[PDB]
Amino acid sequence: FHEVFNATRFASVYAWNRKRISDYSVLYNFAPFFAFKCYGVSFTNVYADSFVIRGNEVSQIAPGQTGNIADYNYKLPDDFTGCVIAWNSNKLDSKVSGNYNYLYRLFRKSKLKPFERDISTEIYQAGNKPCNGVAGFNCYFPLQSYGFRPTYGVGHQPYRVVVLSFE
Amino acid sequence: STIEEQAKTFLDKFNHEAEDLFYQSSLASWNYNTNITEENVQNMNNAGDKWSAFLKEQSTLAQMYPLQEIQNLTVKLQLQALQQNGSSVLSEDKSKRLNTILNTMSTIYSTGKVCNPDNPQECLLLEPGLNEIMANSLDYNERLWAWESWRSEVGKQLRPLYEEYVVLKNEMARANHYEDYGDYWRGDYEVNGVDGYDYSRGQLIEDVEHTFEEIKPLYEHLHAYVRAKLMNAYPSYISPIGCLPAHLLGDMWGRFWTNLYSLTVPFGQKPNIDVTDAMVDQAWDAQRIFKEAEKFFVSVGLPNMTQGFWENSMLTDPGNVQKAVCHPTAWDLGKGDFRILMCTKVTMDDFLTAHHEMGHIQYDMAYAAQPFLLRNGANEGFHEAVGEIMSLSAATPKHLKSIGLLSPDFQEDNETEINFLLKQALTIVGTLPFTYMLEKWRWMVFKGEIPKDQWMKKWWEMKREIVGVVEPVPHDETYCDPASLFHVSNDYSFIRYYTRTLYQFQFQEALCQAAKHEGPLHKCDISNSTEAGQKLFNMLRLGKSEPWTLALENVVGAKNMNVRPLLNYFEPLFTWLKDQNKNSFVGWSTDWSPYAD
Ligand SMILES: *[C@@H]1O[C@H](CO)[C@@H](O[C@@H]2O[C@H](CO)[C@@H](O)[C@H](O)[C@H]2NC(C)=O)[C@H](O)[C@H]1NC(C)=O
Ligand SMILES: *[C@@H]1O[C@H](CO)[C@@H](O[C@@H]2O[C@H](CO)[C@@H](O)[C@H](O)[C@H]2NC(C)=O)[C@H](O)[C@H]1NC(C)=O
Ligand SMILES: *[C@@H]1O[C@H](CO)[C@@H](O[C@@H]2O[C@H](CO)[C@@H](O)[C@H](O)[C@H]2NC(C)=O)[C@H](O)[C@H]1NC(C)=O
Ligand SMILES: *[C@@H]1O[C@H](CO)[C@@H](O[C@@H]2O[C@H](CO)[C@@H](O)[C@H](O)[C@H]2NC(C)=O)[C@H](O)[C@H]1NC(C)=O
Ligand SMILES: *[C@@H]1O[C@H](CO)[C@@H](O[C@@H]2O[C@H](CO)[C@@H](O)[C@H](O)[C@H]2NC(C)=O)[C@H](O)[C@H]1NC(C)=O
Ligand SMILES: *[C@@H]1O[C@H](CO)[C@@H](O[C@@H]2O[C@H](CO)[C@@H](O)[C@H](O)[C@H]2NC(C)=O)[C@H](O)[C@H]1NC(C)=O
Ligand SMILES: *[C@@H]1O[C@H](CO)[C@@H](O)[C@H](O)[C@H]1NC(C)=O
Repeated sequence: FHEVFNATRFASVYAWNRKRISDYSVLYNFAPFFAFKCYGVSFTNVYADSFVIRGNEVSQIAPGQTGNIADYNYKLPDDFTGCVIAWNSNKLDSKVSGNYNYLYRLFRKSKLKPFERDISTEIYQAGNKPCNGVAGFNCYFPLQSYGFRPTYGVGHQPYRVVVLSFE
Repeated sequence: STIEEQAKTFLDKFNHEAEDLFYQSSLASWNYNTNITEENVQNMNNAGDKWSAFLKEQSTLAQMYPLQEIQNLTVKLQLQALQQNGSSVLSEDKSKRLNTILNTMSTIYSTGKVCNPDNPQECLLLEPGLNEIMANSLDYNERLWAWESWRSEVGKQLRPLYEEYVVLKNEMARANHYEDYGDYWRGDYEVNGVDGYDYSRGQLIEDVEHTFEEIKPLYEHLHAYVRAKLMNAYPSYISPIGCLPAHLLGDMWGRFWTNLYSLTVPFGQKPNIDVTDAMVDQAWDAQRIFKEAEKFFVSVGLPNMTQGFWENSMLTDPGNVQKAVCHPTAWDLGKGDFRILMCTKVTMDDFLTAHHEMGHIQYDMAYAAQPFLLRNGANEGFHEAVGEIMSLSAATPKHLKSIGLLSPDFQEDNETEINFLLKQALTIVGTLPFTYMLEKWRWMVFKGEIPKDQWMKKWWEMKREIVGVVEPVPHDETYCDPASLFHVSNDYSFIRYYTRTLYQFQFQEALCQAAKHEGPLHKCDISNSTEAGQKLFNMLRLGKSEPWTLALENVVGAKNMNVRPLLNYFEPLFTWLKDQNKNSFVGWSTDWSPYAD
């Protein structure tokens, strides 16, 4: 666990890593863990999904939620049986002059079904005339960036999130 | 797909990009203001120019969505706030000329100076030295010299510039379907398409002229009292049935009568409440003040401070070399970054400015969830009114005696409350006729009802019959007396200062009814009551997403501004004045002039 919890670089929201490996009292012994909730329980395989999102969006990593994260980026099934933890990382993932290395998708033609990933980056068409792979009027680039900075109020600061799914 | 989905999809991207760019520009401007360096000026100007360029690009991009087929009111509000052209409908020639004359008027007002008749090498500016003479002097001849010279030396340079500023602004407004510039200015209070809360642009004039005819009975008694008190400091210069000379009113234009309090104090042997020694003997520093302000604000049910407010703010004057602009303001940088910039002393007026600025900060914190374009007060007069009611409620003896700055017994008498109410009326009531008259003159000048050969004539007749103030020297059509004021030569609207004074007392009288107050209104304190906090937060959290006629109703219960709460506030002073003017002549005559003999 000390490799998916200590990774020096985490993945963006729209392309989130999913680590599968073959001691729970160690994670329970660490930093304050701003959010820590597991709904179904207090296994054949374990899954560890990890990413970096904003503060006020940590409320969307939960079964039965809506928004721009639980719709287009990461959707959890309503029959969830894992446990989601999230902690602040303002002193690591935030830089003066912006940390534009973390992106997320805010335009998509359909919502995501649970545990699906989508990394394609074609131009989103909002109107009725074809776009032909070039931005402009009613054609948009679907991936935008967090402008993370240290002088941000909580809820607008970077939060590292790890979901541990159990079968 | 219809037209509305495309509008929402455009507004999402705009919201995100504009939020980021605005945060960058605001942080640059804060870094310049808190630490003055000439490289910070360039670091700020770069971000400012790039933000303005992004804004103009997105504005010319948002024109391709017709406003007559958007059916949502939020989307329509945002698109209509973004689609407006403002300037740039003029040619490059005319826009260049307009910017040139605006800059010229600004620098003429900023760097104009007058000097003595007996020593021409002693020239004084307006800011350090003219409004010091006009504020501290009791010499009739010195005040007359300053008043006349400021208008005859700077006021005569601004007339030929104003005469074409009027025309340029008028065609700029006509190019945007507004019929004049005054209508463009009144277009802030307009509400459309709500079917019950509407408000026209021509109804503001009627509602402003209707509320002023109820304030006249109090302003007339205040005028008579002030005149009968000035007849003892300037004998043989004031007539007991006439107007007041324009240079004896406390400042350069007569906008505030607050500097006449030393001459017209009711009972000079009862000192006003002033908790300054009790703070310095208890060693209150520049941060205990803000702790007390935050405690007062959380007492009524409002949230705490942001925990980033304490490290990033500037609550004390900076050190030896970090020269900064010391002007108490509240900054709303964005992304949850609220700050306060003021170089506080240990006084009683900084103790009130703290509450004012923290009320501003609480308002900014309330509507932080609205879209980027709907983050402002319901109109121009809501923000300062919300900031002012806190400073009103934080200066009552019931509050200071509970904080600990006054003795635990401190029996208060009625003479002290008369002193307090007169000091308040000299700055609250003494500025409503002036504001109303100035804005009426500007409206009529822009409309075309006053030909350019009758500006000074109409100005002084309106000053005589409305304000009750007479000029000490005849002024022909080569002067420009209004343009010698800051807001006129800098292109600012002046009606916000009128509606704010009414919204303030409406809010106060609506919140003192929820806190279960029983005595007079000028003694009310809303602290320790959560009903007032809830009633106010129900309005603070809306921003511009609702018409102002609905936000106003959420608190008060009416739809338009009323003037009865102000008279209910000043009733004891009104009774006392009515009893003091049994022998004087309440009113003035519009024929007496100081030079008429
Ligand atoms: C995460 O990694 C850091 C460093 O990569 C760990 O910090 C170490 O903590 C031990 C325990 O005292 C020290 O002996 C080491 O010197 C620390 N490392 C460094 C580089 O100073 C931290 O313990 C790790 N946390 C988890 C949960 O694995
Ligand atoms: C106020 O501004 C000045 C000028 O920008 C700053 O002075 C320099 O700041 C840079 C940025 O950290 C330093 O690398 C230099 O060593 C500073 N030089 C001098 C002579 O001061 C100054 O630091 C700013 N004030 C604060 C508190 O940061
Ligand atoms: C278009 O109008 C509708 C209602 O007229 C708005 O719907 C509201 O949306 C917010 C946030 O999604 C909800 O909290 C409200 O409950 C919705 N209203 C109702 C009555 O359910 C919608 O937001 C408007 N469009 C935009 C872009 O704001
Ligand atoms: C803003 O100014 C422009 C020109 O400066 C006005 O003209 C319209 O601009 C749009 C956007 O390019 C064109 O699609 C129209 O064909 C132009 N002519 C019209 C509408 O007659 C525009 O009307 C102005 N908008 C407002 C709200 O005043
Ligand atoms: C608001 O209410 C609180 C609590 O009722 C007041 O605080 C108490 O005031 C009494 C009387 O002055 C003291 O004996 C207590 O010691 C105080 N307790 C605390 C925790 O301060 C407070 O004075 C009230 N404030 C106002 C402005 O009425
Ligand atoms: C302040 O209150 C005192 C006490 O009520 C007032 O003194 C009385 O005033 C009335 C009015 O003329 C007299 O009839 C009484 O004889 C006065 N009392 C005494 C004991 O002589 C005083 O007038 C009030 N002052 C103001 C400005 O309202
Ligand atoms: C506000 O902060 C103080 C400490 O500064 C704390 O005692 C109080 O409980 C807080 N109130 C709220 C509503 O968070």
